[PDB]
Amino acid sequence: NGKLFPWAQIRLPTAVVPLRYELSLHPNLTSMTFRGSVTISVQALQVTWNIILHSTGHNISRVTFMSAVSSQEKQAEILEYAYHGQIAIVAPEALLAGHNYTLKIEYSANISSSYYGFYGFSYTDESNEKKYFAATQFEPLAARSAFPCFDEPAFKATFIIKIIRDEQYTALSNMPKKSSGLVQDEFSESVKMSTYLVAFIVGEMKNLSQDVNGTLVSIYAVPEKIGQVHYALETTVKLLEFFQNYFEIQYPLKKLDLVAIPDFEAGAMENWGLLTFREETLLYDSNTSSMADRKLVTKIIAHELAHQWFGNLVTMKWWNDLWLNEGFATFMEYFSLEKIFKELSSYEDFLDARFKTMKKDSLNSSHPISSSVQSSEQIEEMFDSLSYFKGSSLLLMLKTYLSEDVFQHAVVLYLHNHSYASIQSDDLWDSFNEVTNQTLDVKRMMKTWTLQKGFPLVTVQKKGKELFIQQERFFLYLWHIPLSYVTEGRNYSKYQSVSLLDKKSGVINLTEEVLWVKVNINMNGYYIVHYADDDWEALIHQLKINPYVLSDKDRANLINNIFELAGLGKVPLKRAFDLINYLGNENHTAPITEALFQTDLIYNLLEKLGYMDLASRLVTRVFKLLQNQIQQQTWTDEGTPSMRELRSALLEFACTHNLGNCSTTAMKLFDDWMASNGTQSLPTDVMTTVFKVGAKTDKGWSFLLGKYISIGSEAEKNKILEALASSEDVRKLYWLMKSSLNGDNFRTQKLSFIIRTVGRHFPGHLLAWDFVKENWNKLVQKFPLGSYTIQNIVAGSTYLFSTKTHLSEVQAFFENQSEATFRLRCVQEALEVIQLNIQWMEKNLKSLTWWLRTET
Ligand SMILES: *[C@@H]1O[C@H](CO)[C@@H](O[C@@H]2O[C@H](CO)[C@@H](O[C@@H]3O[C@H](CO)[C@@H](O)[C@H](O)[C@@H]3O)[C@H](O)[C@H]2NC(C)=O)[C@H](O)[C@H]1NC(C)=O
Ligand SMILES: N[C@H]1CCSSC[C@@H](C(=O)NCc2ccccc2CC(=O)O)NC(=O)C[C@H](Cc2ccc(O)cc2)NC1=O
Ligand SMILES: *[C@@H]1O[C@H](CO)[C@@H](O[C@@H]2O[C@H](CO)[C@@H](O)[C@H](O)[C@H]2NC(C)=O)[C@H](O)[C@H]1NC(C)=O
Ligand SMILES: *[C@@H]1O[C@H](CO)[C@@H](O[C@@H]2O[C@H](CO)[C@@H](O)[C@H](O)[C@H]2NC(C)=O)[C@H](O)[C@H]1NC(C)=O
Ligand SMILES: *[C@@H]1O[C@H](CO)[C@@H](O[C@@H]2O[C@H](CO)[C@@H](O)[C@H](O)[C@H]2NC(C)=O)[C@H](O)[C@H]1NC(C)=O
Ligand SMILES: *[C@@H]1O[C@H](CO)[C@@H](O)[C@H](O)[C@H]1NC(C)=O
Ligand SMILES: *[C@@H]1O[C@H](CO)[C@@H](O)[C@H](O)[C@H]1NC(C)=O
Ligand SMILES: *[C@@H]1O[C@H](CO)[C@@H](O)[C@H](O)[C@H]1NC(C)=O
Ligand SMILES: *[C@@H]1O[C@H](CO)[C@@H](O)[C@H](O)[C@H]1NC(C)=O
Ligand SMILES: *[C@@H]1O[C@H](CO)[C@@H](O)[C@H](O)[C@H]1NC(C)=O
Ligand SMILES: [Zn+2]
Repeated sequence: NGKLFPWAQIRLPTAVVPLRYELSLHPNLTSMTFRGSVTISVQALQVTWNIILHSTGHNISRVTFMSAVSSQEKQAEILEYAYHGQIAIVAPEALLAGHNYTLKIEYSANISSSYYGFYGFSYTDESNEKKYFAATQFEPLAARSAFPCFDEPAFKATFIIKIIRDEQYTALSNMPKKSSGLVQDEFSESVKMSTYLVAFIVGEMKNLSQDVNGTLVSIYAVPEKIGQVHYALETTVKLLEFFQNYFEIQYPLKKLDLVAIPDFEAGAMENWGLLTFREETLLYDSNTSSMADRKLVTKIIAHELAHQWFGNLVTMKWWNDLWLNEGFATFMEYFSLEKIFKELSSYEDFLDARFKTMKKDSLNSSHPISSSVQSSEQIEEMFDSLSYFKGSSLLLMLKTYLSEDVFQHAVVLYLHNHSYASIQSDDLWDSFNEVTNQTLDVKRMMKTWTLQKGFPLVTVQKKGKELFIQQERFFLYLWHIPLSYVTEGRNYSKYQSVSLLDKKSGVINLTEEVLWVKVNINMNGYYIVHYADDDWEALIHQLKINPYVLSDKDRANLINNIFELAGLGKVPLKRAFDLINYLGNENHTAPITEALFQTDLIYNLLEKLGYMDLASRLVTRVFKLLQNQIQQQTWTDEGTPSMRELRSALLEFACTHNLGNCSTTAMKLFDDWMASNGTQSLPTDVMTTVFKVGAKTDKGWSFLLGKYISIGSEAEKNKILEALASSEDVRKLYWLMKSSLNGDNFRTQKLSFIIRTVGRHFPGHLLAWDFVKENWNKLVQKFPLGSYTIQNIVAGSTYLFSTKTHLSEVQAFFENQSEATFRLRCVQEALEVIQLNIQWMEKNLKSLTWWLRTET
């Protein structure tokens, strides 16, 4: 390596611009190796002497420079940096502005063992013959490893993939196949699309498909589970007809292929014409799948289809605006559901996810949804709750403040104007303003939301017939808030209005002296509202009297807010618990769960700290509130989906802390199920709750383990797995984490699941953090530093620590690792989580024992 590399920055130079890529690769699954050839059509709009590409883990043999008048090809010199995963091609004779050239590079590499890029694995059949499968995960920066390219989403280009298969496999990609000793299939040329959407799969599969008003929707799967693809096609065809009507642009490809991958870490991918999925996520069987399992497969297919337009067709210029794709997809995912799939009551998950996202956003570790991103690790952490749900709340807020129809016009204009192009944060805002040329100037209103941390705190004071509103930052520079308040008059009549706050303080005029208010119409706004004690007390009385004047979304938003507010010390803890006394008149799921999550969170914290006494006192008092609702629950899979998951939460809550007869009944059902060798029908809703009880027995634990290896229902196994990991035998728990990590018997994709479940409860609480801590570099090899997977793990096992001593060790451990690792958001956020737990223990623990006492 004589001369040094010609580029000294992370981001690619803009002189070179690709037009067309030819990727012809030949892979041997036996040795986990392949040979690939990349032909790139490149136009240089700048006078340059050097060409730079992203490339890693590659054996390069020969490169060609060939755009001379009659020259066939010329040999060239390749240079590699490798710190930035970049390679430089010193082309002879400088490229001229506007002149097209063609670069072909020859290389060899290995199939990776990590869950990233081009990877392969071996899975076992029903007939028990080992088979191999190859898949693609290029998003976000894994294309570099696969083939040498301009690995940046703004460098859109056309792609033609030529792939070779070993026997008579299924070779699939973005475009349909037309190729006729081993066979070589060449897929057709595709739309100008980014490099990270390139996808190709190689394995033994079968196909179930239907025509959808011109296009062929194919849902592929491994021969074993091809019967379980019936539900996916039903929804996929229904959704595509729905999405094509609300975005008048129709699907641009001849074939839409959704595939169920045996392993695969991410829930699903959006690769144009090749939706890659998790087998647990795409497959479904009514007999063995729960209501939540039916809801999970519906939303992911809804979420994946939205990307076809948001991200595939029109995508972000750079990841610092990644919320411009996932934020839109998540919004469009739950919006689509609410119109064509209202039965599912999918608003609940969106609410809960926003409640959980708002807590992470409120921390000082949070960043703006449009935030400067430079390092590779900085890019990897962009796939967090904010991008999915703070970008999704931002979109939701606009739809409610503005009209529903206007949103369609802003959406449709946005897609056509920027089709097959890179967009920015500001590009999206003009589109709203373009269709609405009034005094709105959206880009100024949304500049506050997209350029700063957190959300506002709306403090509401009512004196007489005036509503006093002030906006404050949330912690333990000014936004434009769309306030929406629901008032009840003295004749108890419904009346609702909306106002916009662009100032720190405000006063809203009321028509008549009211009984109470609600300051956020449902959730709908990305902010937290605090009320005056009397106004807070007014809400509690109404709730104690009749809770149905409010919504379930409106009543569970009150619970999340009061506890969040109670946690940080703004308002005394008792008043938060004082509100949750209306549970007797409560039959809806969203208020019940958010109360249960708030109580379940508190109990887990105390249990860790040795306060066994206080913890059970808490779940007792809550059990007595919900004793009526809990006791009338039937183990029968009966009721409209929201009712079905309403059952599981209560059955889980009673059984997890050994309350009532839940354990008594579940033991009997499990014995019935076990003494039937798994043949006997056991209801989908109560399966996980029964499995948890069955796993307490060593025989039950061992019997279940035999089923997990034995059965093929992925949805039923993840229910069983939750039972094994909820076991209290630390020796059993440790083994589960070691198995997935190495991948024997347990697939590595569950490692985050097992580590998170192990760390929740007292046995294995220390075990989970230590296994993450002591196996950390093996974990960084499997999932990149900054990845959701590794950020999920850190947060999954560190949220229940509440001690300054514990805070000192997590902080010290990451110091021991590296400066790149210690500056990570996951380390910084999860350490701050522990901090707040110290304070919550400080401010409310002492008093909590006061309301939690038996007074003579
Ligand atoms: C279709 O797409 C084009 C390109 O995205 C849109 O053009 C954009 O229009 C906005 C209007 O606000 C321009 O923003 C302006 O920027 C200057 C300074 O940079 C500022 O002085 C103005 O007050 C305003 O902020 C924006 O520049 C322009 N795009 C580009 C690339 O310049 C167009 O509005 C879209 N909609 C249609 C044509 O209906
Ligand atoms: N951006 C692309 C992919 C880039 S990788 S994102 C990180 C990774 C991930 O782990 N998700 C959570 C998850 C989901 C299923 C099983 C396990 C786990 C992790 C756990 O067990 O905790 N996959 C995704 O999130 C898929 C999500 C699309 C999506 C679908 C359904 C939704 O309801 C929301 C969102 N992502 C995209 O389209
Ligand atoms: C990859 O290499 C393996 C061997 O290392 C090939 O597998 C066998 O190859 C021999 C000769 O090519 C055949 O006679 C066998 O029947 C093959 N059987 C099995 C089960 O693999 C394999 O064909 C090669 N594949 C590619 C795509 O190159
Ligand atoms: C019962 O409540 C309703 C809620 O709409 C009252 O209707 C309006 O009340 C406000 C406040 O007094 C007035 O400003 C409006 O003009 C009322 N609407 C009319 C008059 O059409 C309603 O008036 C209440 N019933 C009464 C006062 O008898
Ligand atoms: C209970 O079910 C298991 C499978 O979960 C049975 O074990 C397999 O049975 C098949 C036939 O169904 C045999 O061909 C295999 O040899 C068995 N596998 C193993 C690992 O032993 C089992 O026979 C069923 N009943 C009992 C009482 O064991
Ligand atoms: C994988 O391939 C790369 C590129 O050819 C090569 O450097 C390396 O020796 C192979 N694998 C590992 C883990 O070393
Ligand atoms: C790369 O190719 C060269 C030349 O064919 C060879 O000597 C070397 O072993 C190859 N590297 C790998 C990792 O296969
Ligand atoms: C390269 O081909 C494109 C095809 O779109 C054409 O626009 C361009 O004129 C060609 N290059 C030059 C320097 O003209
Ligand atoms: C699988 O693909 C073929 C390709 O022609 C198609 O005709 C067939 O209908 C598909 N199989 C089904 C729907 O079972
Ligand atoms: C079983 O549930 C009922 C429902 O009220 C409860 O009263 C009873 O105490 C439970 N059985 C126990 C605790 O043994
Ligand atoms: Zn997504």
